[PDB]
Amino acid sequence: NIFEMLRIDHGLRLKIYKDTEGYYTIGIGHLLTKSPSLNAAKSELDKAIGRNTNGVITKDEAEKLFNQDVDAAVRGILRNAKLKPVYDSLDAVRRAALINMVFQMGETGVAGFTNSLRMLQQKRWDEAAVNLAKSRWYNQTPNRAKRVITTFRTGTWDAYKNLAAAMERVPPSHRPPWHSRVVPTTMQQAQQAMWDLNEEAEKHFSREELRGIWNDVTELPADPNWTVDQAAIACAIDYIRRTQTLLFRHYREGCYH
Amino acid sequence: APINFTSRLNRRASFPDGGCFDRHLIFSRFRPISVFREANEDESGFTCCAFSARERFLMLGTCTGQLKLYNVFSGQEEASYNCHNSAITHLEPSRDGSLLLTSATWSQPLSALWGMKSVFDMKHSFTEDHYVEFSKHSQDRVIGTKGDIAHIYDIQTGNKLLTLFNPDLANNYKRNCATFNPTDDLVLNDGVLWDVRSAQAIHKFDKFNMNISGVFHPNGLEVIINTEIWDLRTFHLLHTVPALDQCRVVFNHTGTVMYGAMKSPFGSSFRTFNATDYKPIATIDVKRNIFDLCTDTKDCYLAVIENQGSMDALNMDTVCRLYEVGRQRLAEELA
Amino acid sequence: GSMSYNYVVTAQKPTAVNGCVTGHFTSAEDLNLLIAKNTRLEIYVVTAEGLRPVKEVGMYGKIAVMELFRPKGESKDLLFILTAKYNACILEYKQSGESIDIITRAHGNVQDRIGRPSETGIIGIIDPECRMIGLRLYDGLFKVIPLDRDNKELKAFNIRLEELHVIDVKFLYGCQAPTICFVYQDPQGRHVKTYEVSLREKEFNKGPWKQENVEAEASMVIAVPEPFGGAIIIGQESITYHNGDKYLAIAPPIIKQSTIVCHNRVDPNGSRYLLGDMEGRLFMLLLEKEVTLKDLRVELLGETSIAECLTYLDNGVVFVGSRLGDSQLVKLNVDSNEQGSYVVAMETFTNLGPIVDMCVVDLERQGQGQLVTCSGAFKEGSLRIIRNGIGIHEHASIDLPGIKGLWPLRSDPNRETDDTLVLSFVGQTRVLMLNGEEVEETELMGFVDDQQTFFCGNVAHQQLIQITSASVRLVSQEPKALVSEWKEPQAKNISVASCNSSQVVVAVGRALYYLQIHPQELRQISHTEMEHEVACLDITPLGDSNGLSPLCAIGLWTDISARILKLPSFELLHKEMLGGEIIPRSILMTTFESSHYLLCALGDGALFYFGLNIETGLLSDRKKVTLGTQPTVLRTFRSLSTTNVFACSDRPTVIYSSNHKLVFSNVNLKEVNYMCPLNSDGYPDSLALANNSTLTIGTIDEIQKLHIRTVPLYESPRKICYQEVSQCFGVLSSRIEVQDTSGGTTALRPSASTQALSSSVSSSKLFSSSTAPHETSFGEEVEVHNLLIIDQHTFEVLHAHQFLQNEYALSLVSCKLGKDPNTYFIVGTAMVYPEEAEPKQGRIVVFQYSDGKLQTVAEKEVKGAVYSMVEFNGKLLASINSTVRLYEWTTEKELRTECNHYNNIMALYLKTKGDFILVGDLMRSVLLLAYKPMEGNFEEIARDFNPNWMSAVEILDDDNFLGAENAFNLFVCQKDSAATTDEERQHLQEVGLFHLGEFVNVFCHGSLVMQNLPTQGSVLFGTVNGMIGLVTSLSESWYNLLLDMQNRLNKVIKSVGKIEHSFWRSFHTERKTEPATGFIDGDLIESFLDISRPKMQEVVANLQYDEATADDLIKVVEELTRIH
Ligand SMILES: [Zn+2]
Repeated sequence: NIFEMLRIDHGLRLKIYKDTEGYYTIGIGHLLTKSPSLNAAKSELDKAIGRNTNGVITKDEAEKLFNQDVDAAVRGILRNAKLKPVYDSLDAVRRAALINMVFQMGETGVAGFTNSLRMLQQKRWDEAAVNLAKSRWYNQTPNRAKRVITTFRTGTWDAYKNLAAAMERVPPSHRPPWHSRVVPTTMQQAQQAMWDLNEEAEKHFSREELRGIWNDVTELPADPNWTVDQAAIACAIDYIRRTQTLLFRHYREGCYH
Repeated sequence: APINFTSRLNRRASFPDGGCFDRHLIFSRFRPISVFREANEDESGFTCCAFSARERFLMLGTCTGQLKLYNVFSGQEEASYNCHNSAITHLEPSRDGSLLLTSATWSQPLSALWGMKSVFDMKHSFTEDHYVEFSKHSQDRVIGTKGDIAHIYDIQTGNKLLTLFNPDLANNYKRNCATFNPTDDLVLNDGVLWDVRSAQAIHKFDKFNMNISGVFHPNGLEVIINTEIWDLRTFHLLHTVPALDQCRVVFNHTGTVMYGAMKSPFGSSFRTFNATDYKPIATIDVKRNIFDLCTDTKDCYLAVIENQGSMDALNMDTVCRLYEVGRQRLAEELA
Repeated sequence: GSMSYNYVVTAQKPTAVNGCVTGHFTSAEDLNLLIAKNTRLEIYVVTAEGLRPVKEVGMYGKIAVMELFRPKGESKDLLFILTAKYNACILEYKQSGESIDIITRAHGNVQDRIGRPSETGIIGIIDPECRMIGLRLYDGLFKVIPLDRDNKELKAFNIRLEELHVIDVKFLYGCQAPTICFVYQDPQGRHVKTYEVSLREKEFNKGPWKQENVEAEASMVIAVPEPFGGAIIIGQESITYHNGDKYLAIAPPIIKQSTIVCHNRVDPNGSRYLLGDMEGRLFMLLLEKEVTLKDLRVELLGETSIAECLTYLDNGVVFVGSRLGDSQLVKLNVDSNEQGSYVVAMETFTNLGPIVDMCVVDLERQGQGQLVTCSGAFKEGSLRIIRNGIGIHEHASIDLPGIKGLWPLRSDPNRETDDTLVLSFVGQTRVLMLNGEEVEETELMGFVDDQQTFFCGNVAHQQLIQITSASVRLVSQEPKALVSEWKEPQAKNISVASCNSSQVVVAVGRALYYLQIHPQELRQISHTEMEHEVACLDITPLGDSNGLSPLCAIGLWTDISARILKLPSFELLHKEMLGGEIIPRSILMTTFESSHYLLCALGDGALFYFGLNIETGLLSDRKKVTLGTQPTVLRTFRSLSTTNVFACSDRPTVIYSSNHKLVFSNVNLKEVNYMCPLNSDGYPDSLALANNSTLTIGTIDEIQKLHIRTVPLYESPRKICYQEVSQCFGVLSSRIEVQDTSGGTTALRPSASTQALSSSVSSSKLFSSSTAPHETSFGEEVEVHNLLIIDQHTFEVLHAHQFLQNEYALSLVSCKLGKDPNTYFIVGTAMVYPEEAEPKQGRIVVFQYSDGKLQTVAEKEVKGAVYSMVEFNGKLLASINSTVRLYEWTTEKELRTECNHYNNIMALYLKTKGDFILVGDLMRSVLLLAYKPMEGNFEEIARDFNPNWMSAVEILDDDNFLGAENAFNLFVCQKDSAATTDEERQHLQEVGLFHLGEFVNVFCHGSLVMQNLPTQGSVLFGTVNGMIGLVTSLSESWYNLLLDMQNRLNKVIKSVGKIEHSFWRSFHTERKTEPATGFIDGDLIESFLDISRPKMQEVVANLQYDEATADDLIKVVEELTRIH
């Protein structure tokens, strides 16, 4: 039931839609075309599926489309140096879980789990499950991963049976802002943001007041680990937090400027 | 209507107001259960709180324009979004869970509307509307406020459907916020009742206050301006309540309880009131400065955004603290 | 997503009366009484007889308004009903000859999507002109439905009502225009105001008379008819009259004692009114006229049941509609009795509501539970014993001991009725004549008395037989002489006998003789020797109506065989080897609903029954049931054209058929040994039974029903539990007393706790130092709470234990704890002070009732009200205000706490299964705990965070939890132990929703059907209206089948008022409204058996399961009815 597996892991949509890159898609993640023309997409679907559809198909249509994608994906595995060994090593149910992975992170990304796949071949299932959880693949999409991993481990579809309605989900995070505390940034960028914020800040407070915040911020202890650049960028970010906080409280109190 | 709960419970089983007494007991009790701190910050910068549409997540705006969503059950951060270039000052998701309204402090756009299905992106911006809010009955339109002016837009076209302002009747209220009545037929702006279809000003209420614009009671029968409760039909003054002075007033989902939250210029407490007769239920004193609060639709949790430390100190560390409604700590508990 | 599969059916319809109205609804000529019982509407014709039942219908809604009206141009009344869910309809009663149907004349839903429902609830009034219907549904609004005949959808229109808190409202009589008159409340006081209702402008105009300032507690307005007009206004201390500028006030002291709550016009002149108050007193309100109103006068008439509503019918007969007690038909007399009462009860109508608590007990027999309920409210409070079975109407009883046999015998050929009866005693025989009603000894000569009679009766050719231990004796009638006589050749003893009109088969040891009855002759036809000794015989002629049977049923010794032999050859046609090694004692051939069976009861209570083919003798479809221990005697009787088999044993049973499935129904008697039918001139369609001491004669009912025995208490029962080991019940009760000038309290009437055989009062000093609260005042009421010890047989109050002053008894358990072998009554209490918001004090008190005395074993002071207690693995689990606490019973016999749980608003309800604990909350619906025994504390497994105001809870199984809440809905929660995260694992998902329309106070596992040898589990439940329901589980296979059946039934069944069944059963609160899921409406499924077979065919079309015909599903639904 690899179709049903991916109906729950990836989702099924019956009307044409756009994926996260803006490309036109149908069924279970079946890319129709990268063209921006919906009519170019509606004709690729109209040739793929037998009839004229106007961009709407029924589940039986989508599975026919899905199985060819699976057919196309196994041909990619069957022609891979790092994946053909272990694809032949598994029964139907457990290879449908490796097809699940190449659908997610590309067949080249799956090829990364070198020692994870070595254990699978050797049919060492429990040990492969534990090393598979130590990947960002697991830590980013833990729901999907631990249900595919239970398929690798036991050769059943049990992680897919009688499930409950999915808990409320929320869109993926944006790319972190420049002042994110683990993604690095530059000093001009930090310096410009202070300059920008100060346009607004100087309308409400004196420069002596704003210097007091700069002083207050730079007189706190820093990482003995930090470079002088990293320490200065840290002072700018704290300054911006403090000042934006003071602006927020000022407007709440009432700004007559 | 026996005063003692145990007498009311017995009478219910055999001889069925008592709901008012039940609310006085329930909505006088708040025990804190969780604190949410901004990840990777020694001093949290939360400014705004609201619950997810299915309230699985607590939505927390930050002083730098970010919107950070936390799993309520686990406290772990689930997602972060970049919304504005200044502190988030207001949040309002749609009931269906598809859209979200935000409001900033000084950056432009002040307010915006965001999608929440698969990609968190801007749908439309309301460049100079400092406050923004959905229509009540059908969440099809957006009402924003620019000073004394009210703007109404459509949540799909984005275009300004109409503009409500009358310089002759206006009160120039400090904290003016335009809003719909529960039927979307009326709009109150700056203390002036408007008829939406005719775009005509129905009535101007008298100004006994400088800041507060006013809200519609969810019962469709009253209009609450600061400390003054006006009959929506006759325009007569029904009650005067000094406790509501200058308080942001929220209603619970069923509209039977009214929250209100306020040297240092901010407040340390929030009050609850029986929504049906405005008698005060309790005054819950947090020891900290408060900047926002919100309830869920289940009357289970109350999220309050509290400044850590001394009140007059005004430290930067501002967290969000969850309370469980109707729940208290006993002496035997604290061991 | 997940889903549950539950099914819920009504065991007892609601019995409380929510409203009653009078008028001319079935025809213009006769007088109807209409009763509303929450969901059912009962129509009666008023007679000198009492009430003639005419038609009972049900609705997909709770009847909130019910008022008759006559539009001009209509020949008889129409009925307006408004549903609690705001379904509105107008109804007409049409009798198409033999068939009766209530047709929906107009219908619609009048709901404002923004509305604050009023304090005093829905009010519905109709003006004297029948020109409008007025609804007060919400505050500040007055809905109006114009009544001109175009308005087939009940299109309404609201009028903005300035006054926002209206107490009561009525349309006035004798007004220029339609005018409402209402009491309303504002900060100045409460007042009476009038408005005119402009129907053509759709607004209010200034009313006829000004407003006045009425009593603080004025609560009902009465519209006085012409010529007087105006309004009477009832309060707690005054009754006032108001008109143009006329006004009068009386304040009789008599009415201050209790609040008047309902009223009724006696005469159309409006000169007299009935008033009922909350302690049951019935008053006459008389308006004195001169002509104009001179004065008002109240006169006490007597006492009725606490009346929810009153209606004077005719000739001084008053219907008292009660919901706290039994409804009544009552007569007002011109003359008072000894006591000075004019009120004499004529007829009592059973009301089980409110069911405050209940329990199931196997008192009399084993395997068939009875319900024992705490019912009624104050002076109406009672225990109700609910038993399933068939009841006999005793009409005679003679103490003639030691009967071995009994037969109805006709004496005179010229008459058609049994007017003699013969009895067998060990060794000899007597005959009695049955003239009139009372019997006296005779003997018809030709009958012996020195030997034991084995049979006698009417045989062919106008003559009578009697078979004894040593003779078959045949006796002609008109001369009445011994006319023929048979005897075994060597004169041995006749062991077994059997006979019918034309045939005799008798056994002597292993021999059988077949003899025919011809004029003046016993012709021996054939003889045989059976393999083994003969135990029992039957030659009942079945089927193709001959009177002469080709078959002989026989049961034998030493091989437990039932054999069907062919007469006269005695050919073996069938040999069924039965189980065991005890003899068959009674074998019988009968026909149930045109289908032949062979019945054969063995000694050890067991009874097989086969399908018998009366042409080939085949025995098929062997089935076995057990009917006691004393060996069973089978004996046949017919009712109208049906036939039944009465099975005499230590547990008497009646066997009949219902849709071709046999019923085995308990008989409400002690132990019947021998039985016969008897249609005498003085006992038509009756029976005759012999209980080993007495011989009783009476009438039996057709089908089995629920039978209710009432134990009055004259107090409020609150909780009940059963102690098997001391063969008594524990019952918590309270009575109301009033403070007097002595400083103490006085009861209003004797009652269970004041008239116990023995009694005690609490010695506890446990709340001495604690604060002295607000003192009580003279004339004010207080509650005195009592533990009652009630004997399981006599239901006498053996002992009454009075609790402390101001102490409420809240919860009760009977159990043993720890290593202690004693069984205790454990009581949870609260110190309830009326000014205090919540009890902060309480007790858990361990009693034991041993050797007729109650002792206090132990005591524990707690810090709040003990709402619930459960025996939990030899430990005491209790809820004290918001904490759940587990107690251990030490070897010193004191309670010592093991662990606490604190995540509650108010922990009201507790149930347990294994180590799991279900907690029900005031507002935050339900919560699952587990006792972790290797840590000795609680683990919180999962919660439901939705705001369901719980009223009762129940564990259906380890994963499924049943809830009832204050909006009359049911729901089911599931845990998912097999969930991949702790967030999932710790959330109970609501997977079942259903609007019951009742308010549930108690669940408990049990069944009122005997169960020996389609449906899993049995949870009974009791409601405020006295309705008793049943919840059970289904497989997904069955749920899908019956869910399909339901939607098909809904297209075919017409609903009164045209209410959609899915709208009625939709889960509905002021927070959300959702369609039902996971619940089969068993009442809808069962109504399948009542539709016409055309309708039945239309439902079954296009349907398959393990096609599907109409007959397949009659077998399904009939099987379903047997769970209750
Ligand atoms: Zn400023």
